[PDB]
Amino acid sequence: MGHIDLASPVAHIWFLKSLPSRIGLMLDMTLRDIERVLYFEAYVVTRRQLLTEEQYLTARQEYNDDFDAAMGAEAVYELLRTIDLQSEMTRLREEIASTGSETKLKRLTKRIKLIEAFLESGNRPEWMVMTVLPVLPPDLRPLVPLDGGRFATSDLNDLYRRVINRNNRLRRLLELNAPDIIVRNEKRMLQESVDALLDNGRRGRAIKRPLKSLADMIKGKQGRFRQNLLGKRVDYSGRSVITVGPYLKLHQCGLPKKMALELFKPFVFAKLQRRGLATTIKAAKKLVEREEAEVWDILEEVIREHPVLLNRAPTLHRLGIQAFEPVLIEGKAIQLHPLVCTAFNADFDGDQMAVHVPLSLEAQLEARALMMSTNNILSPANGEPIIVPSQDVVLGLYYMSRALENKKGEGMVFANTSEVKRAYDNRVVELHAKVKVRITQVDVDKRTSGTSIVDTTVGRALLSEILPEGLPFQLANTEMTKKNISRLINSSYRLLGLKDTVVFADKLMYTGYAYATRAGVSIGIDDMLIPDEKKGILTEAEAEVLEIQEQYQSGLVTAGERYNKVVDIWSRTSERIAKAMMDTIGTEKVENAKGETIDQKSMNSLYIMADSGARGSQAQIRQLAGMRGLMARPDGSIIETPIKANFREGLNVQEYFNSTHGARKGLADTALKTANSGYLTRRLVD
Amino acid sequence: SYSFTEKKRIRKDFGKQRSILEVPFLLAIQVDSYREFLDLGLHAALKSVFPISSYSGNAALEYVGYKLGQPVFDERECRQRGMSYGAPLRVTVRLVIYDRESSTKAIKYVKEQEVYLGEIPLMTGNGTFIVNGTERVIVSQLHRSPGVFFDHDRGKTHSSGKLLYSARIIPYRGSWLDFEFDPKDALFTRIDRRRKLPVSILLRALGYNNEEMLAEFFEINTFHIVQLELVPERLRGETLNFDLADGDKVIVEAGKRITARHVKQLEAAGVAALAVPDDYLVGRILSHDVVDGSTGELLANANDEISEDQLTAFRKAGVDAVGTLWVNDLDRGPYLSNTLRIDPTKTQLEALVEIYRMMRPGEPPTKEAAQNLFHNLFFTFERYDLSTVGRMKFNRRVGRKDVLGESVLYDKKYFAERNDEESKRLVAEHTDTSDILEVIKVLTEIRNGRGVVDDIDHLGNRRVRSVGEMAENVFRVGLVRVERAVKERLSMAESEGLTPQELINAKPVAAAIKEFFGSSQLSQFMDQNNPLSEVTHKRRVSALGPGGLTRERAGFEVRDVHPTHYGRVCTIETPEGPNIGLINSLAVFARTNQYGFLETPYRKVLDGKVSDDVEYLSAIEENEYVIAQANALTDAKNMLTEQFVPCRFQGESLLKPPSEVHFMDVSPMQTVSVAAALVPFLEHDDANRALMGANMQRQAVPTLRSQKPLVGTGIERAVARDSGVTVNALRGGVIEQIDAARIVVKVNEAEIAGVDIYNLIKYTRSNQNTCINQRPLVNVGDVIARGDVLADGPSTDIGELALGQNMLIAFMPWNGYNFEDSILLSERVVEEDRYTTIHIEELTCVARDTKLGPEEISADIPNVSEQALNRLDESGVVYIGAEVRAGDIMVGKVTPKGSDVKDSSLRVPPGMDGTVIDVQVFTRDGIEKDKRARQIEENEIKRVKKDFDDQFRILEAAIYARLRSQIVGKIERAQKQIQAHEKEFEARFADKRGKITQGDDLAPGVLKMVKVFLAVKRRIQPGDKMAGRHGNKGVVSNVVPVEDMPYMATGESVDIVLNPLGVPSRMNIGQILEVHLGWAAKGLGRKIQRMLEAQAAVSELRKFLDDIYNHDQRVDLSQFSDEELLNLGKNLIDGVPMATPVFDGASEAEIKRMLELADLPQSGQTQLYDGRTGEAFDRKTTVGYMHYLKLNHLVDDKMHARSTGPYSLVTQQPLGGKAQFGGQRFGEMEVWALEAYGAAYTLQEMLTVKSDDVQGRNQMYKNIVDGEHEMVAGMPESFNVLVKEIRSLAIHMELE
DNA sequence: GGGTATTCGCCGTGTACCTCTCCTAGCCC
DNA sequence: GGGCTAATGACGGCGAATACCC
RNA sequence: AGCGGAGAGGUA
Ligand SMILES: [Mg+2]
Repeated sequence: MGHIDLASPVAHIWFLKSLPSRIGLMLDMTLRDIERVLYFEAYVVTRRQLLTEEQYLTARQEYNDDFDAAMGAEAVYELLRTIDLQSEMTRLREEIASTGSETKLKRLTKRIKLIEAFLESGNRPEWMVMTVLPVLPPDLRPLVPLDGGRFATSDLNDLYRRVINRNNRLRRLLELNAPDIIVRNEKRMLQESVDALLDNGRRGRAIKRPLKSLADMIKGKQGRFRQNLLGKRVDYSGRSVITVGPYLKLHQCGLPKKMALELFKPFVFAKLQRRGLATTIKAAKKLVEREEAEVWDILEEVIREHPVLLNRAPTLHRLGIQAFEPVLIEGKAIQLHPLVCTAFNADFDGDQMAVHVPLSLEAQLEARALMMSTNNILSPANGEPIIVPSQDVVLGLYYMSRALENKKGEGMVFANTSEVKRAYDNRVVELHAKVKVRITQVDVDKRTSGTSIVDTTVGRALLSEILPEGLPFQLANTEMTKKNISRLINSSYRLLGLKDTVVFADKLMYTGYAYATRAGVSIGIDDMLIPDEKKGILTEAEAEVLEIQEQYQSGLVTAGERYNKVVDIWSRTSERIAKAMMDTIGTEKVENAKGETIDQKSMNSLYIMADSGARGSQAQIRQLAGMRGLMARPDGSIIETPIKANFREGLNVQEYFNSTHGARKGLADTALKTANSGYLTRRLVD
Repeated sequence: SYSFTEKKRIRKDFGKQRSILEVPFLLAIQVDSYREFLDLGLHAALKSVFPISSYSGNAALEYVGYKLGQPVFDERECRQRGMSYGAPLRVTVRLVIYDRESSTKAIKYVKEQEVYLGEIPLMTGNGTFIVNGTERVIVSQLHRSPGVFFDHDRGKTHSSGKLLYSARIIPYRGSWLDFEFDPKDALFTRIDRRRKLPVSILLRALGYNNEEMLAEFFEINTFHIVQLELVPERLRGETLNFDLADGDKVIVEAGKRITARHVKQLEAAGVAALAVPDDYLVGRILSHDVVDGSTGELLANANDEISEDQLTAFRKAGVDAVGTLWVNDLDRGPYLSNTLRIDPTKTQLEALVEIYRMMRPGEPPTKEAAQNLFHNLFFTFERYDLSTVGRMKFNRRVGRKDVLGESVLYDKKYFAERNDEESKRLVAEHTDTSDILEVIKVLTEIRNGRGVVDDIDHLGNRRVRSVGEMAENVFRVGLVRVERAVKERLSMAESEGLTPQELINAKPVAAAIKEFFGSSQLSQFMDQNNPLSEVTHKRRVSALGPGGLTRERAGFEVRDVHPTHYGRVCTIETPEGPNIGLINSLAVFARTNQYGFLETPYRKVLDGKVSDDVEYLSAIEENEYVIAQANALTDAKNMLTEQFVPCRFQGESLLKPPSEVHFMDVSPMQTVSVAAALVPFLEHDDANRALMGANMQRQAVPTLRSQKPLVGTGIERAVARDSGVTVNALRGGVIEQIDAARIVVKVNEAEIAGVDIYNLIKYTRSNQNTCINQRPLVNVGDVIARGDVLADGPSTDIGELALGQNMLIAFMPWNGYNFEDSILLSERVVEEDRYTTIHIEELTCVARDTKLGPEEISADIPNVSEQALNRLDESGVVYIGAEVRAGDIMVGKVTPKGSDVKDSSLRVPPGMDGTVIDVQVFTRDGIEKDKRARQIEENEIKRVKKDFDDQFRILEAAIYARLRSQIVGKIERAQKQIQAHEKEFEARFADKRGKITQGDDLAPGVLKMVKVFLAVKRRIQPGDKMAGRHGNKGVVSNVVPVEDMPYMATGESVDIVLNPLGVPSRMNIGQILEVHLGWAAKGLGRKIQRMLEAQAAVSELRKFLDDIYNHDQRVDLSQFSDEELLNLGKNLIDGVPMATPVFDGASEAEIKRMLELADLPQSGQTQLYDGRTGEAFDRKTTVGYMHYLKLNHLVDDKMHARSTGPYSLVTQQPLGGKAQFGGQRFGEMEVWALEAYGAAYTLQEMLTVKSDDVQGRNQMYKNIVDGEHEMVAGMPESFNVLVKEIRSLAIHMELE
């Protein structure tokens, strides 16, 4: 690099404008006094005091050129040079032995620690001010040309040219023996220019946009520490659009053919060099871009057990980066396992993820031994496993593992699971019927086989063929809900092992898919039912609130207590409507058993998706069947009028405008919560 | 109706409510503001700055008028030339010269002959500005209105319960003025967010003493020294005192306070002056100075407490005039005395010196300069310029009776001493208003007088300024700059020795208007992919800009919706993500008022019935009247039978009897915008899913053959008409000739000699690389009317809007493919040319001159085989209509380096193929053209001669028919008009030849520039994002053959299989009802096609149309003709369209009746057999027709990969982006996710040897290609750059 | 003397991607 | 047109600096 | 011929 010879000294702004000001602790002065002194507005004699020009002339008229006083960088340079810190340490030690005030004690220990650090480091106190200022190397900043033979502007080059111009003007004015006022003005201008070069925007913000400096392109968002040190752009990467694929195992993922050709291109070159079909890399590259048939054979042969890395770009926890063994598929979309996307939290509405290719000899083992998807089964937060069946699997598993009152093919005794599978496919028995089957299950203490009898359904007997032998049938005889299948996955992972749990989670998704494609559930305008007494309860509440409004307008009850009792009886009416809707949805279906009618759980489209999980709560069913209650206001209050209509019935502009207030506030809260969660995650990491 | 464009297709509208006002013009506000911009607008900005008074030369000049010239270039030629669609602006000024050392008289009245300055971009088409060949639009800004509004901070200073209040006088464009309180009970001001200063400094700068300031606010109590006069209604509700008896009758004893009945008994007693004890007035404060009558010494000054020595001095002096301040505990606060006791400045000159020191920091003050600086801050017209809406808000908030007034602020004491000409005018109309003192008094009434506080959240405090006001502001800035330049240029001038055109310069005003229109925060690059996006981008208000808030700061209050937004600002069309709430949208019936506020129409409601009258109300006018909502049932044509109609008073929905209502809404489509009203059944779906659907419907792609939506709205005939994408007939008549790109219409004799001719636009490039085209629909010999359509544009139908295609929908989980918002397709969607659009990509290739030599486009290109030289012509340009592949050579170009040239030919981007449709060559003047440019020029002059003599023959035939219709009886005007039209056509042909043969505009430094247009047909593939109208966005999954798809009992195969798991999750139900209504429409269409397939009579078809059109909106099928009904039945072979309004929609009974009218089941859901196995299902599914749309988020512009790419110069790192081979950025959290696993070997290899190392990036490649495995670890180059940057800061850092 | 009481100033505010335009400028021949 | 020639619509938290009643 | 910085829009 290079340097600039300055005729006048100039002090650094990092040791002056900072809040623990080191010069103010060294010279035992304040910040405003040294600010007025260093910018040529006062005088320092050489004990230390603020002194203006009239005091200077009245002292020079009586001192007869015997009391010298300098102003600017020379005075603070002489004050930093002529001090002896070895005697000053003992003097401030006597000062801390004498003075006992608490803030004076804090300032004394701060000054003693600073002097101790300065004498231990060996640095001179005169090195705060500087005479020779170095510059950056010319390769560190480019002069990027534009279209038409132009040149783009820079930020540090203009400040450097301003510093060199002011230094040359000051040198010419010092050589030509200028009067003192213009020399002081040029020294002040050079001080402001150097202080703007070192940290722009801290003193005067020298420009309609303030350009960056040496302290702005390191500290901040666009600094070097957070752009080119921690996270750098790497090669052997690329994004795509995710697409769900059910015909692949959880230890493998899909990959486009052109992406696999562009990512593993040096491995293709090495394989073509080893096989001898191409002499040079240029002929091999021309054979690759000419797109023959042997190139795809080489590409299919070179990546068989070579793992890659997958990573969604918004990541939250440690399971955002996993490893898969890719296979070559068609199209331009990466195929992914459906059970992996629970950990990624990746919806399929056009989300992108960037891949990474480990190419060293140790990175493949590091990605296989501790980053494969068959090893990241449990979450780092709690002990529950992340392999939970999603919205499509648990619906078929809940439709398969329930029972009704009277169906065809019930009452008969079966032999084993194979007899059930042989009698189900030819449609001689129903999917769910109260039958008595015989199953064999081993006992672990150690393997101890045992044969007993049990009474269950046909679907739960068909589910007994894919579970491992370590699980008893009593953990699966209950209807497969969300928490029940989570407990079943945890019990399969606890006392059995890993690989059998992996293949059990592999077969469970295929069974759920093959039964969900046979069920054919659909929600329509006929399945969503309304309560019969809803209009009567609404008219009763309307008569009650009309009587309350008449008693309020007649002059008995104040407006606040009337509003409180109105929203109280409307919340009671909403709770009664929700209870009536749950009663008319859950106990809707009726059946007969040997002639006599019996009640049972209904098999409606909305009730199955509500009770099986992986959907909204009972509030989402209340908003679709009965009244949605009372909506809120952004300032904190509750609206007096209710919404006496569900989403099935029509809505007017008033309740829609009332619901918009609660709709937009949730979006704003999720945006602010995402920003604060990112900031809290960064602080908790650091 | 029964027009020509409406007799071809009639949609059945399910609208039970009446319509009092039709849907107005959509983009009328921008074109109205630009028409009003060209005395308000531009003329006020001219007249406010052009009076110039010279100092020494005494040379003044005044303008007399302005005139806009003719645009020399049409916009169709301006889109290809690359210049701006502008017009010359010539100002006609007059220059006078006053004779020095004499009377006020002019010497010569010399006037400049239309001196040219600036160039304004003319608004053409539908509101799109063209600056560099790209259509740019200027959205409207939503900022705070100028005026005075008050606010209070909650828990800001000292966490006290006493909320401090603040004031702010907002001007139009000038200096601000604030008034805030303090927890130390002292008012403080600040000017332009500077350091604070007490209020007594500004009042002393106004010219007010203390004895006239403190005496006008509070009342005075006269003391006689010490008995004082009993002020009535003063001690009531105040601090208690000792016993006071009026005539030895003490009604109130000691220790008690005067109540209301005690005050009444005291006022009914005839009070007088009572003997006040001496221990009461010691706590008061004197009002003014008290001096001796004989001596005259200042023993007691003003704003001082009355102690015992001052009391004895006043008793010795005998001064009976002792006034005190009426200071209570809560009703009266002594804030002015607390501000006066702090500042020690007593004179006006020291106050002006302190003002000049607080304004100019570090500068020596001057007594002659502070008076000049204080005059050009708040009391001048050239620097403050408070507009009329600010004066209206001032008079509305303060409480003045008159609305109009003076623009500049007026003071009583400041303008009384001035003897200027403008100062004598303001003091004659005003009556010492003292607006600053009135602001201080209103703030005092806010603090202690219990006033009201208004928050900045209404539409009465926010104004909407359009393109005209911002253009007038930037032209005012440029005019002030050119006025200063003209003042410096003509400070000393002669009579006629110099020209007036050399005084003013067009360069700063042209640079200012170019910087405003080219690159600013309000010039948004529009998206011309759809007519709906084109009409919703111009009708959009925003709060971001130079005069508003930014999206980076916190906006948690301004992102929430206010009850003022009902009817003026749409609450649905709001983009989610970073700025959710800051980018709003205008309503359907909303418009801009005369001041800038938003006004919405309402209906005048009489106390008995509702009248058919409209009246636009603003936001500050709806708080007084009780406006009724849409829940008003009607029995008669105008009647209210409800005892309690729901209405709103101040945004709170309450119940009121119908004898007190004043206003009612005009239409249920008042709340939503034009982009949210087209979604069918908006009342059933949730608000967030409707907000997602309104943005999913904004970025569609027009397909090849667009089909109409079966479930529409009925307001789609205006959103496609007001966008201007389709041509409309100005005068109806007979279509003489028609072609694929030209429509000739003959104007009839009613609305008439020259007939009109239209030129339809062919396949050109839009702003988002989308192909647009206009295809006609009428035939020859047709009789059209004024306002009908002739050609449908991209994604356009016969007069309704059509975005995509209708496909079959079956809600069923199909083998786990529809997993999480995933979409399954069929083979018959791909093979029937349904979702294959056309994208047009532009490629350029310039040829400049370097220091060695200029580059040519010759065909002798080295290292090029004959496989690519066959497509090139002799000139080096590829042939028109030639199929090009990925990586071929289209424009040959060589660069000399030094026989030995370097290849710099334009290459095709990979993965893109298609034909070359248009080749445009831009040559420089003075350079000889090649064979391709000569062929383009001869084809252009042949085509323009063809259209010229075709129009001449058409006009000659029209004139010959017009004279032949008149010479049949028993003349010169026809042949005179024919000769005039021939001369006009000859002049137009000469101008076209001179504009074609001239050298076009290029960049300074280039020689030749060619542009090649490509056309690629984008197919549908797995990985493509596709959404619906009800708000269900997702990606496609697979392309299944048609034999493996579910099928009904008839034989129809379902094309699209959805996921039924999203209905309870997203809580929307309107999509299933849309599916059922589309199924009913397809059933009626199939029944109509089955009835029309056989030779049946028209009477049964007319009875069927009368049964399906107007059930239990009344239209007659026997009105048009007998064959028009057959044409309408033939046009409805795919399904009769349904029109459902936004809030007055159809119930389930009408849709059930429509399902039962055809051969369809009642419940709308049937069973279907599987296609994989052939067996039946267990539960019946919903089958229907849902309208879909293809999004612009393609898969070709998303996926990419790279291994070796370019590196930078600062840090040895790869670039970023899909262009220029940029690798994907490894995030900061990805390194933490890697380090949570441990695995240091895959973290060191993915950080150092992959990208950052200058030696490891070659060594790892060499080890991979060769076969060995030996890596070298080292420090990256970025750490070396960081330590070399730290070493340049005089800080030693060495790697020890 | 002395021990806090406002008061001024410094510090900061998620990740990743896609597309478009516009930049140093100005001034008397 | 030309060629060298030089704003005021952010908000919360924490540490030093006079400074004011005691 | 590779490399730069601002302004606006959109998906997650
Ligand atoms: Mg997503």
